[PDB]
This record gives sequence, C-alpha cells and structure tokens, in this order.
Amino acid sequence: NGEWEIVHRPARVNVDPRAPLDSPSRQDITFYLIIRRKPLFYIINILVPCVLISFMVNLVFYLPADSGEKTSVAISVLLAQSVFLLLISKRLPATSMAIPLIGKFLLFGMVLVTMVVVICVIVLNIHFRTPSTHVLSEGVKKLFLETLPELLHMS
Amino acid sequence: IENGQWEIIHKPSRLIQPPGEGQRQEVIFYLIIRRKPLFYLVNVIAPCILITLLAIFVFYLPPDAGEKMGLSIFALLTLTVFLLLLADKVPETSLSVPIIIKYLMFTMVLVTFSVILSVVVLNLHHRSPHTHQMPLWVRQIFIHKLPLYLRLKRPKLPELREVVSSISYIARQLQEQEDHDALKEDWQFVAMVVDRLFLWTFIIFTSVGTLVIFLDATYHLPPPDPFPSR
Amino acid sequence: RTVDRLCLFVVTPVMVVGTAWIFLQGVYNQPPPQPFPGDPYSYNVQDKRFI
Amino acid sequence: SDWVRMGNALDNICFWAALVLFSVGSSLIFLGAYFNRVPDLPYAPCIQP
Amino acid sequence: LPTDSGEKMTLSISVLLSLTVFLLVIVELIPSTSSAVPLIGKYMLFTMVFVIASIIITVIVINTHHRSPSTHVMPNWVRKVFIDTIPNIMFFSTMKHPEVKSAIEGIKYIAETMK
Amino acid sequence: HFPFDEQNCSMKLGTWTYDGSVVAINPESDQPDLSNFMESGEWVIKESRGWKHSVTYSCCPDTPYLDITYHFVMQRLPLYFIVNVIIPCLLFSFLTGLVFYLPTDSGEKMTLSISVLLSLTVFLLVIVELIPSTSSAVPLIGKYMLFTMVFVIASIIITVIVINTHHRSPSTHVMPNWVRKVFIDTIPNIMFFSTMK
Amino acid sequence: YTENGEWAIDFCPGVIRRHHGGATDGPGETDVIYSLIIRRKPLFYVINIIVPCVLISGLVLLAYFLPAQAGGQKCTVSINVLLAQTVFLFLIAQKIPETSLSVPLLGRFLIFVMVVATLIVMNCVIVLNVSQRTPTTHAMSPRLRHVLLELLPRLL
Amino acid sequence: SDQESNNAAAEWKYVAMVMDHILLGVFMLVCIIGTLAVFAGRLIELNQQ
Ligand SMILES: *[C@@H]1O[C@H](CO)[C@@H](O[C@@H]2O[C@H](CO)[C@@H](O[C@@H]3O[C@H](CO[C@H]4O[C@H](CO)[C@@H](O)[C@H](O)C4O)[C@@H](O)[C@H](O[C@H]4O[C@H](CO)[C@@H](O)[C@H](O)[C@@H]4O)[C@@H]3O)[C@H](O)[C@H]2NC(C)=O)[C@H](O)[C@H]1NC(C)=O
Ligand SMILES: *[C@@H]1O[C@H](CO)[C@@H](O[C@@H]2O[C@H](CO)[C@@H](O[C@@H]3O[C@H](CO[C@H]4O[C@H](CO)[C@@H](O)[C@H](O)[C@@H]4O)[C@@H](O)[C@H](O[C@H]4O[C@H](CO)[C@@H](O)[C@H](O)[C@@H]4O)[C@@H]3O)[C@H](O)[C@H]2NC(C)=O)[C@H](O)[C@H]1NC(C)=O
Ligand SMILES: *[C@@H]1O[C@H](CO)[C@@H](O[C@@H]2O[C@H](CO)[C@@H](O[C@@H]3O[C@H](CO[C@H]4O[C@H](CO)[C@@H](O)[C@H](O)[C@@H]4O)[C@@H](O)[C@H](O[C@H]4O[C@H](CO)[C@@H](O)[C@H](O)[C@@H]4O)[C@@H]3O)[C@H](O)[C@H]2NC(C)=O)[C@H](O)[C@H]1NC(C)=O
Ligand SMILES: *[C@@H]1O[C@H](CO)[C@@H](O[C@@H]2O[C@H](CO)[C@@H](O[C@@H]3O[C@H](CO[C@H]4O[C@H](CO)[C@@H](O)[C@H](O)[C@@H]4O)[C@@H](O)[C@H](O[C@H]4O[C@H](CO)[C@@H](O)[C@H](O)[C@@H]4O)[C@@H]3O)[C@H](O)[C@H]2NC(C)=O)[C@H](O)[C@H]1NC(C)=O
Ligand SMILES: CCCCCCCC/C=C/CCCCCCCC(=O)O[C@@H](COC(=O)CCCCCCCCCCCCCCC)COP(=O)([O-])OCC[N+](C)(C)C
Ligand SMILES: CC(C)CCC[C@@H](C)[C@H]1CC[C@H]2[C@@H]3CC=C4C[C@@H](O)CC[C@]4(C)[C@H]3CC[C@]12C
Ligand SMILES: CC(C)CCC[C@@H](C)[C@H]1CC[C@H]2[C@@H]3CC=C4C[C@@H](O)CC[C@]4(C)[C@H]3CC[C@]12C
Ligand SMILES: CC(C)CCC[C@@H](C)[C@H]1CC[C@H]2[C@@H]3CC=C4C[C@@H](O)CC[C@]4(C)[C@H]3CC[C@]12C
Ligand SMILES: CC(C)CCC[C@@H](C)[C@H]1CC[C@H]2[C@@H]3CC=C4C[C@@H](O)CC[C@]4(C)[C@H]3CC[C@]12C
Ligand SMILES: CC(C)CCC[C@@H](C)[C@H]1CC[C@H]2[C@@H]3CC=C4C[C@@H](O)CC[C@]4(C)[C@H]3CC[C@]12C
Repeated sequence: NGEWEIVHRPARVNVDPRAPLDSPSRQDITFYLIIRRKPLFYIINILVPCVLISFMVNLVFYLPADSGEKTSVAISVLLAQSVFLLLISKRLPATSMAIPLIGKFLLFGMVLVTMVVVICVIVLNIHFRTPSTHVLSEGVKKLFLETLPELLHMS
Repeated sequence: IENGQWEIIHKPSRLIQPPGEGQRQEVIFYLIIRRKPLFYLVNVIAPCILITLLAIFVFYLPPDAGEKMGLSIFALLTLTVFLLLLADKVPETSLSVPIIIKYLMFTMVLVTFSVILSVVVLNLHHRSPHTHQMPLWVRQIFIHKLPLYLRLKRPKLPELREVVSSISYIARQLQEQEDHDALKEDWQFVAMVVDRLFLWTFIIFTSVGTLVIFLDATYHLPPPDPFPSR
Repeated sequence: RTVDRLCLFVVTPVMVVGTAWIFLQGVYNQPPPQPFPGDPYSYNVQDKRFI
Repeated sequence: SDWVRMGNALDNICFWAALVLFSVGSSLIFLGAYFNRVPDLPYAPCIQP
Repeated sequence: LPTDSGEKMTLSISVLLSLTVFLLVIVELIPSTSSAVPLIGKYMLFTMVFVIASIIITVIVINTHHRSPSTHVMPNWVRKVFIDTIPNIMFFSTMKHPEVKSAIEGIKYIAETMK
Repeated sequence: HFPFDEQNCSMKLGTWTYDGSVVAINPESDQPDLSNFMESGEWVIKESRGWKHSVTYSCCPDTPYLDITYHFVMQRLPLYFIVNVIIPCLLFSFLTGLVFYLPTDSGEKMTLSISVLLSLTVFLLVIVELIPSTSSAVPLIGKYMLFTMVFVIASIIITVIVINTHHRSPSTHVMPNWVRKVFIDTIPNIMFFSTMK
Repeated sequence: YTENGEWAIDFCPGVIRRHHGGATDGPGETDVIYSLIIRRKPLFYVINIIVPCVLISGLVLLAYFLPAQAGGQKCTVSINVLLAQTVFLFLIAQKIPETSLSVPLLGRFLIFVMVVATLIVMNCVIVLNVSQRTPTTHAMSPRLRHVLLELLPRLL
Repeated sequence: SDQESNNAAAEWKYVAMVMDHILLGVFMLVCIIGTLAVFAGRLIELNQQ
C-alpha cells in the first residue's frame, strides 16, 4: 500500500471461556494487521509548510515598529494556520479519544501567534507614546534603556 | 465496538400498543446518545476565543500605527475561514439554529463592530483641526468628565526693517502651527478616550455574551430518565 | 525596542521547545516489537512453533 | 519631485497598456465562445416548439 | 475612514477578500443550477458589485485627496460644486560686510520658503 | 515523475481452480485488441502486450499453474496539471523575488511577501485535492510546491532582515567597518554603479 | 417533458449503421446510434464565477491611479487581487473537467487574468522603485528623465 | 547634529538597498534554476522518447 506498511501480521484462534459452547461467539479466528503510516506525504505537504509558517511569527520581534507591518504579519500567520486547520478537518474523524499530534501543534501555534499579536499591539502602543499622551518615568527609563539592553547584549 | 464521538447514556426498549383488525404493535429500541465535542472545542471554539481576544486588543493599538483595520478585518477573514470549516459539519435543517452557529455569528458581529468602532476612532483621530471645530459638549464629556472615570490623566534702514518683518512672520507662522497642534492634540485625546471607552465596553459585552452562550452549552445535560414526565 | 528583544528571546525558545516536544512524541512513536503485549512470540514465519 | 513626476508618467502610459492587454485578451477568450454556437445541422429540432 | 489613516484600501480589499472566501461557503451550501438566478444569488451579486463599486470610488476619493497643488490645478466647477454649494446642505467648515547681507538674505529666504 | 509520469499496469488472468494439467489457457494474440478502444482524455497507451506464464511449485511438480498477464504502458497527458498547478506555482515563485525591488520606504514589502505566502497557503487546498495522497515517493509537483514555499519563506526572513537594516540609525546602532567595506565600497564597484555612494 | 436545469437538447438524430460485412470479417454487424446534441445553459457560471472573477481581476487596473507613496496601498490592491484569484482557482478546480485534451475557457481566462495581475504587480513595484528615489541614495538618471518627461508628452 | 544623524541613517539605507539588489538577482536566478532543476531532466528524457 502506498500509505501503510505492515509491521506485524499475526493470526490467532480465540476461544471465549465464559461463552456457552452452543453460542456463535464462543470461537473465532482473528487475523490482525499492525500497520504503520508512511508519513512522507503529510510531512512534505502539511507539516513543513505549517511549521515554517508558524515559526515566521517570531520575525515580527525583529521588525521595527516604524515598518507598520508587524500585526499584519502576525495575523496573516494566524490566517494561514486557520487554513491548515481547515485542511486537517477533512482528513480525520471528529473523535474524542485524543487530540491529534498535528492538532496539538496547530492549537499550540495559534495560541502562541495570538500572544505574539497581543505583544505586538503592546509594543506598538509603547512605541507611539508622546509627552502629550503619556509620562515617561525615570524608573521605566532605568529598567528599559540601561539595565535590560546591557543584560540582553543589545547594540 | 465503542464509538469515538458518541456515549450511550440510556438504551431502553418498549412495547408500543396500537391506539385503541389491521392494528399492529411495535417494539422500539431507544438509543439516547451524547456527543463528545473535543474536536469542535479544539478546531472551532478555541480559535474563536483567540480571534475575539484580538478583536478586543485592537482598541489598545495606537491610531498612529496605522494597523487597526488590518488586524480587525483579517480577524473577520479568519472567522470566514472557520465558517467554511463548519459548513461541512453542521446539520442542514431549519427548525432551530445550532449554538455553535450562534457563537460564530456572535463573534462575527463582534468583529464587525470592532471594525466599525475602530473606523470611528480613526475618524476622530485624523480629524482636520481647521476644517472641524470641536463642539463644546464634546470637550466637556470626552476631555473633562470621562477621563476621570476611565483613569486617563492627561499630562499637564530698509534691511533691518525687512529682517524684523521676516522674523515676526516666522514667529507668527510658528504660533499658528502651535495653535493648530493644540487643536489636533485635543482631537487625538478625544479619540484616545473614546478608544478606551470602547475597549472597556467591548470587554464587557464579549465576556457577558461568551459566558451566557458557554453556560447555556455547559448546563445542557443529558436526561436522567429516558422517559421524562411532560 | 528593548521590550521587543526581550519578547524575542522569551517567545522564540518556547515555540521551538514546544514544537520539538510535540513532534518528538510522534517521531519516536513505533509499534511494539511484539504484536501482543505480554506475549514474547513474534508470529513470524522465521519463528515456527513446531508441534 | 522630478522622480515623482517620472513615476506618474510611467503609471499613465502603463495604465493604457494594461487596459488594452486585459480588454483584448478577455474579449478574445470570450469571443471564442461567442463563435461556438451549436452548428446549424440539417435536422429538425429535437423538441417541436 | 479618513485618507490620512492609510487604511482605506486595506479595509475595502479585505472586505472583498472575506466575501470571496465566503463565496466558497455559498457554493457549498446553495444548489448550483442555471434554470434561473436565485434570490440568494441576486443578493450575493449585489453585494459583490457593491464592494467593487466601493473600491473604485474609494480609489477616486484617494486620488482626489492626494492631488498635488503644482501638477494639478483645481477647476472652477469642482470648487463651485464641492466647496461652495454642497456644504450648505451639510455641516463642515469651508476651506555693511558681505556676510551680514548674506545672512539677511538667508533670513528672507527662510521666510519666503515658508510662505 | 508525476504529472509527466509513465505507468505500466497489468491484468493477471488465470483459471482460479483448474491447474495447467486439466485446463490450458493460451493467448489469442500477442497484444490486446484495441480496435474498439475509446479515446482517453487523461492517458495515452504507448504499448500493450500479453504474456503467458507457467509456474511449477516444488511441492506440486505435476500440476503447473498458468496465467496470462496483459500489460499496458500508459503516459499521462499533463496539460491539466500544467495549467492548473504548475503555472500558478511559477507565478508565485516569480512574485517572490519582486519584494527585493520594492523600496523599504514604500511600507509594502511585508504586504507583498505575506500575501504571496497566503496565496500559496490557499493554493495548498487545490494541490492536495488534485495531487494524489501517497507516500511511496515525493512527486515532482510536490517538490516544486515545497521549493516555492521554502523560498517564499526565505524571502520573508531576508526581507525582515533587510527592513531591520534599513531603519538603523546612530541612536540605535553603530555601523561596523566590515559592513561599510563590503557594501558601500567593494560591491558597487562590481555593479552597474548608477547608485550614488 | 421538463428541461434539465443546465442542459437544453438541441438535436437528436438517429442512424442505423451496418459494418464488418466484408469477406474476411464474415458476419455483418449493425447498431443504432442516436446523437444527443445538447447545449449547456451557463447562467450559474456567469453569475457565480465569471462575473465576480472579471470584476475582481479588473480591480488591478485601479492600482495605476493610487499614489506611489508609503500610504498608497498600490501593492495592497494588486497582490490581494491575486490572492482572490487563487481563491477562485480553488473554486473552479471543483467544477472543471479533469481531462487534458484541451484547456477549458474558464481555466484559460483565470490563468490569463492571473498573469496580467502578476505583470501589473511587477509594474507597480517598478513604479514605486522609481517614484521614491531620493538624492541620498540615487543619482538623477538624465536619460530616463528626458525619455519620460520630454519625449513622452510629444509622442502623446 | 541632525544632519550627521541623517547621514549615518542614509548610509544604513544604502547598505540595505545594496543587499536588496543582490537578493533580487539571487532570487530571480534561484527561481529559474529551481524550475529547471525540478522539471528539465524529465522533460528532456521525454523529448528523447
Ligand atoms: C455527433 O456525433 C455523431 C456520431 O459520431 C456524428 O455523426 C457521425 O460523424 C462521423 C464523422 O465524424 C461519420 O463518420 C463518417 O462515415 C462516413 C461513412 O462511412 C462509411 O463509408 C465509408 C465510405 O464512404 C467507408 O469508408 C466506411 O467503412 C463506412 O461504413 C465516412 O465516409 C466518413 O469518412 C470521412 O471523414 C473522415 C473523418 O471523420 C475522414 O478520415 C475520411 O477520409 C472521410 O473524409 C466518416 O468516417 C459518421 O458516419 C456519422 N454518423 C454516425 C451514425 O455516426 C455527428 O456528425 C456529430 N455531430 C456534430 C455536430 O459533430
Ligand atoms: C425519546 O423518544 C421517545 C419516543 O418519542 C420518548 O418516549 C415517549 O416519552 C413520552 C414522555 O416523555 C411518552 O409520553 C407519555 O405517555 C404516558 C402514557 O401515555 C400512554 O397512554 C395513553 C393513554 O392510553 C396513550 O394515549 C398514549 O399514546 C400512550 O400509549 C403519559 O402518561 C405521559 O403523560 C405525561 O406527559 C403529558 C404531556 O402532555 C402530561 O400532560 C401528563 O400530565 C404527564 O406528565 C406522557 O404523555 C411517550 O408515550 C413515549 N413514547 C413511546 C413510544 O414510548 C422518550 O421520552 C424520548 N426520550 C427523551 C426525550 O428523553
Ligand atoms: C491489537 O488488538 C488486539 C485485540 O483486538 C490485541 O490482542 C489482545 O492482546 C491482549 C494482551 O496480549 C490480550 O489480553 C490477554 O488475554 C488473555 C486471554 O484472555 C482470554 O481468557 C480469559 C479467561 O481466562 C477471558 O476472560 C478472555 O475474554 C479471553 O478469552 C489473558 O490471559 C491475558 O492476561 C494476562 O495478561 C494480563 C496483562 O494485563 C495480566 O493482567 C494477566 O494476569 C495475564 O498475565 C490478557 O488479558 C487480548 O485477549 C488480545 N485480544 C484478542 C482479541 O486476542 C493486540 O495486543 C493489539 N496489538 C497491539 C496493541 O500491539
Ligand atoms: C509491464 O509489466 C509486464 C508484466 O510484469 C511486463 O511484461 C514482461 O515483459 C517481458 C518482455 O516482453 C517478458 O519477458 C519475455 O517473456 C517471454 C515469455 O516468457 C514466459 O514464457 C516462456 C515460455 O513458456 C517461459 O519459459 C518463461 O519462463 C515465461 O513464463 C520470453 O520468451 C522472452 O524471452 C525473449 O526475450 C529475452 C529478453 O531478455 C531473451 O533473453 C530471450 O532469449 C527471448 O528472446 C522474455 O523473457 C516478461 O515475461 C513479461 N512479464 C510478465 C509478467 O508479463 C512488461 O514488460 C512491462 N512493460 C513495460 C514496463 O514496458
Ligand atoms: C500577551 C501577554 C500579556 C501581556 C504581555 C505584555 C508584555 C510587554 C510588557 C509590558 C510592560 C510595558 C511597560 C510600559 C509602561 C511603563 C509605565 C507604566 O507601567 O505606567 C504607565 C503605563 O502603564 C502601562 O502601560 C502598563 C504596563 C504595560 C501594559 C501592557 C498592556 C497590557 C497588558 C496586560 C495583560 C494582558 C493579558 C491578556 C493577553 C494575554 C501608567 O500609565 P496608565 O495610563 O495608567 O497605564 C494604563 C495601562 N493599561 C491600559 C494597560 C492599564
Ligand atoms: C524546520 C525543518 C526541520 C522542517 C520541519 C520539520 C518537522 C515538520 C518535523 C516534525 C517530525 C519530523 C520527522 C520525524 C521523523 C523523521 C526521521 C526520519 O524518518 C527522517 C526525517 C523525519 C521523517 C522527520 C522530518 C521532519 C519532521 C516532519
Ligand atoms: C526546527 C525545529 C527546532 C522545530 C522542532 C520540531 C521538529 C522540526 C523537530 C523536533 C525534533 C526533531 C527530530 C529529532 C530527531 C530526528 C531523528 C533523525 O534521524 C532525523 C531528524 C529528526 C527526525 C529530527 C528533526 C525533526 C524534529 C521532529
Ligand atoms: C488569452 C490571450 C492572451 C491569448 C489568446 C490566444 C488564442 C489564439 C488561443 C487561446 C486558447 C486557444 C485555443 C485552446 C484550445 C483549442 C482546442 C484545439 O482542439 C484547437 C485549438 C484551440 C481552439 C485553441 C486556439 C487558439 C486559442 C483560442
Ligand atoms: C532545497 C530546498 C531549499 C528547495 C527544494 C525543496 C526541498 C525541501 C525538497 C527538494 C527535493 C526534496 C527531497 C527529494 C526526495 C527525498 C527522499 C525521501 O527521503 C523523501 C524526502 C526527500 C529527502 C525530499 C525532501 C525535500 C526536498 C529536499
Ligand atoms: C500565459 C498567458 C499568455 C496565456 C494563458 C492561457 C494559457 C493556459 C493558454 C494560452 C495558449 C493555450 C494553448 C494554445 C493551443 C493549444 C493546442 C491545443 O491542441 C491544445 C491546447 C493548447 C496547448 C492551449 C492550452 C492553453 C494555453 C497554453
């Protein structure tokens, strides 16, 4: 099969001791197929694009606030993740036994991208403050202009 | 063989007599089954909550960034994608509306209003000082009264004759620019106050609506008895 | 700018580590060596159980 | 200002070029269908009117 | 939405994008037949044409806003229609060493430049 | 090589319950009869042929097992996939590089690159519905899709770096000497040189 | 008779064919072939796909009238029209036949307008590159200046 | 002082623009080379059949 590789293929005679001898459920022969998915298709077409696009939301921290394109990048990453979620929604049943691994990663990525959008909003809010709207305290200057840049090894 | 989407709550059987010769009894087996909604929580509800949070946070974005429209409208676009996702799953009958569809349309209405109110805020912010005169009542409400409640404290010899005329003209032009900038600052402060008011209003409306819908969903329990009294 | 740099150095490692964990559960997910747990037999034609 | 006016002139000529391309290509593509009627065959119509 | 926001095309084009994505929902849900145009189809096409017309007219408005004073000169009819007549219906406000002599000329040049 | 692939598909026919010692099958012709073959809109049969085979197992040396296997070498007609898949990918690949001719002051570089990425992401729907979902190998079309995605991704990363460089000022950075030597002095000398130092 | 919602039956001749009557063939064969010549009624495709796609693809021409500055959103209009065209490609892939003997008019039109939109995106990029040049980075190319500002109005 | 600051900023902008020109060349070349490296081998093989 183009998607499934057979790992184990046992056969067993199963006898139910609890069932009566005159029951059809007393005996059966079961042939089991343990099959591993060959994940190359999903890797190439879904996982690498989704993972790379999700990791793209981190570049917004290196984008300057004057570019005016930070939140657009972040929300577009969220939109792309939603498109990928639409893609996955057609390929698996809506079962409740577990969240799929790709589902777990997608939920984790959408949550992180949401926090990144919120962080971008806060950063833009801080960037555009002026004396006519906000007061810049000396403690804030000491923390954010001298101590943290020295700790963070900023230029 | 257990089903991954349904849990069997009750499974009785009943003999149904004909209404008191061509009449026939029935034996009805009832399956009362509760859906296990983890898939829809992961794939629909959580993204809607995140998009709603971003719609709330639009109002904290400064007008000068020039990014309110992009954020709010792309949130709406993402919600449209999730409508496309739900189109393949929801029932197609018309006797009532699914609560998930109600939540999705509530979210889309919220994001639409976030777009509308962000447009209003930007209209106030970019208002031309010379063409638009601030009415006094706008001043009294949005510059004096409301900032107190919203916890917004606004901080705080022909040559010589020609030279004198040029210097006086330069000073006059800079004073005109100062007055224009003061009126522009007043309009921008009004826009900021209105933005904060909308932020608090949107938080309140979002929380109340989400709580109402989520409590309606959570307290919808399966019947304790298969045949309740009616 | 300082807030942005700090948020980079905080958020990006979290994303990398969480993605690595999530995908490492799957990459190392293999069927067990035996078809039936608790039964050492392999059920393969190489290991015939002669009567 | 000189650079801006050169850009404006470029936009002006290119608009007409793009409009001609769009209109002519779309018109040719759809006129292909306009000349694709069912041929006038020598048979009576299938449904008598 | 003011032109100075720089977001008019963002809003309009993204509304169009949302409508285009929603066309997938529409074709998924409503039946597809050519016997006649459904009422949903008429409303959908009306909304689409509405958005397209809004985009076109917004482009015209933005072009009007950004018209330079040097290259473009305002015709009298535009002034008479939009600045004079229409606002009466609405409510908006209508709209002796050489070095010393060189310094004096520099001050005059600054004043004339700001003029 | 999909969509330029060639597929050799067989039809193995045999008497299920009769061996060669009781029932013998022989081909009517060396080739299958294609005289009444309807034209295919997706495949071209380049070659077709039938072969008889006889297999004798060691445990059964008197009852040979016969079969006739009809094979058909078939070349896909790739026009549908060229038009609907390859050309949009080529257009996205071309649009990827144009961000590097956009000025940074335009404030639209990330708009262009991210919109191209969104177009590719929407296009993944078309690709997966049209491409076959098998893991035996990566199709050529899948390789091209991954190439275009990876390099739009690379363009976005490098564009963010370029925008960061463009906005630097002495209030934020001090230019190292090697950047000056490499970019202001050496490279423009080996270029068209219309740019002013 | 009720007409099909999408197909009108224009002609339906029948013919009795006889063949394989040759000496080598041996016994003659005969059949009856009816030829339903049917016409599609394209109203659904016109209303739902073609007209919206035509208008949205024509929107790219508006880019030439937007200012070539930071807030012009010229590239916004062009590339998002391309994105909408990709959405329409997804829409049209669900409907077109999957054969490769020729290309359908719908697909040909969509690819044509996508190519036009790509060319106009390139054109907008070039116009933006030319418009925002400043003396601190670029020299005044006098050849292009003469070509555009002096010769072009004379040609017009 | 503002003029000196503007000069340094313009130097940074020049560096970014030179990088952009190099990257435009590289990415167009990569587009061509990847398009060839993917398809040309099979297309040439079919051309010889
Ligand atoms: C819709 O479909 C129908 C059915 O396909 C079309 O009607 C048929 O059209 C075909 C042509 O496409 C036509 O085939 C021709 O048959 C005649 C008669 O064949 C007999 O006689 C010749 C000798 O005269 C013998 O050679 C043959 O053994 C036999 O019994 C042929 O003469 C004719 O040949 C000519 O055209 C060939 C190309 O098609 C060309 O290669 C050849 O040199 C010569 O010029 C055709 O083979 C069918 O007879 C038609 N009728 C039937 C019942 O199928 C109909 O036209 C289609 N409608 C539209 C609008 O397209
Ligand atoms: C899943 O679906 C099944 C099938 O619809 C439901 O089973 C029905 O349940 C209802 C109650 O929920 C039953 O209705 C009740 O019937 C009692 C007996 O009625 C029988 O006898 C009379 C007289 O001969 C006949 O006319 C009648 O047809 C029956 O044969 C009544 O005593 C009950 O009265 C109660 O409700 C009425 C409502 O109007 C009140 O006015 C009364 O005061 C009282 O409270 C009641 O009418 C119905 O018979 C069941 N159908 C079958 C086929 O068994 C399950 O309940 C449902 N499961 C859920 C939703 O949990
Ligand atoms: C793929 O899926 C199949 C099932 O479809 C799995 O096969 C099962 O494997 C388990 C583990 O080997 C089997 O469980 C074992 O069954 C033995 C026999 O039970 C029979 O007899 C009792 C009465 O004596 C009946 O009640 C019962 O119904 C059966 O008829 C038990 O003896 C085993 O118990 C031993 O192991 C357990 C481990 O927890 C210990 O606690 C016990 O003390 C004891 O040592 C055990 O319960 C099961 O029967 C198999 N099912 C079938 C249908 O054969 C495959 O393992 C699975 N493959 C995977 C996941 O890789
Ligand atoms: C698609 O897939 C099909 C099926 O797998 C391929 O079919 C194979 O085609 C090759 C070449 O045509 C076949 O090889 C030839 O088989 C002939 C018959 O062999 C059978 O019958 C004899 C007589 O009973 C037995 O002895 C023998 O064991 C077989 O049972 C041979 O006569 C041919 O020999 C001639 O060519 C070889 C070339 O190497 C010379 O060395 C010989 O001297 C002689 O001239 C030859 O071996 C093969 O058997 C077919 N297999 C099947 C299963 O049908 C298609 O080729 C493939 N299509 C493609 C990809 O093009
Ligand atoms: C995304 C994760 C959470 C956020 C991470 C943030 C990371 C970045 C770190 C942020 C620290 C930045 C400090 C700059 C300001 C220094 C001066 C100061 O504090 O006093 C002044 C400014 O007060 C403020 O602005 C409050 C501190 C920053 C608020 C950030 C947004 C709210 C986040 C809340 C959590 C969101 C939770 C929901 C989202 C998950 C006092 O003036 P004021 O006018 O009284 O200030 C009102 C401020 N208010 C409007 C905020 C009330
Ligand atoms: C940033 C780069 C690494 C792209 C992102 C790769 C992501 C999607 C990861 C998650 C799980 C990974 C796979 C898990 C297991 C294996 C091991 C071996 O069989 C080859 C690689 C392969 C198949 C990995 C390829 C990369 C992979 C698909
Ligand atoms: C870019 C990285 C850091 C993101 C983390 C998620 C993915 C891409 C990572 C996490 C752990 C990784 C895997 C760990 C180990 C292996 C086995 C090795 O034989 C091939 C690579 C492979 C399969 C790695 C690559 C892909 C992988 C699954
Ligand atoms: C779209 C613009 C830019 C280019 C148009 C070019 C014209 C000449 C092209 C486009 C599509 C082409 C048609 C596509 C398919 C077929 C079917 C084939 O059996 C005969 C040729 C025919 C009928 C072609 C004729 C030429 C054609 C009409
Ligand atoms: C090289 C990059 C930058 C552009 C082209 C796309 C890349 C990602 C493509 C081109 C060729 C591809 C490889 C082709 C074949 C194989 C062998 C098999 O194990 C599957 C994965 C693997 C190893 C592919 C991984 C992805 C791949 C390397
Ligand atoms: C890129 C722009 C210029 C054109 C966009 C439309 C494309 C898809 C058109 C233009 C010319 C067309 C081709 C013209 C003629 C033929 C020959 C015919 O026997 C089969 C179809 C085929 C091979 C056409 C396929 C579709 C085609 C390639």
